[PDB]
Amino acid sequence: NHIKNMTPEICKASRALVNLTQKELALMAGIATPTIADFERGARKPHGNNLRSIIIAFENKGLDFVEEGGEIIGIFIR
Amino acid sequence: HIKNMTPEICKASRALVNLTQKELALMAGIATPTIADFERGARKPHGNNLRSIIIAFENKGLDFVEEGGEIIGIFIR
Repeated sequence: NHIKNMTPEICKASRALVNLTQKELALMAGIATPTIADFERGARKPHGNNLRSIIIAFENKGLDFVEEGGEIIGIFIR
Repeated sequence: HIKNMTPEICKASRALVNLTQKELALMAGIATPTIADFERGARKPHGNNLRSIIIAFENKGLDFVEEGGEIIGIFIR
């Protein structure tokens, strides 16, 4: 897709909008829980399939991200 | 035009701008227990409290999109 990055702030905000724990996001996205924890503290940046899976998990929970130049600039709640 | 903010939008908005509850409360001119109780879903902010919370977020660079009096979106500046 067209999103190239997701900041810790956007990850954390997106979980709060749809009442997701880290463990449930990890399970939906098929990623280890501590890796999710690393993305949220900025210890690693999500890229590739990890980034695509986290985006899809949030969209499946009814979020829609607004992208500009590869960066998320907005979140709509559907 | 915003008539309600959900606890989820308040928590999400603090995450977007790295504010603690105490910090949001200081910006909104409200006591921290009021913010904490709002985020627990125990009370719904109304009136001047709701307005002060929205303004504190806008001052931190969020823009809200409103429909039917509800927030349906948040933009980061």
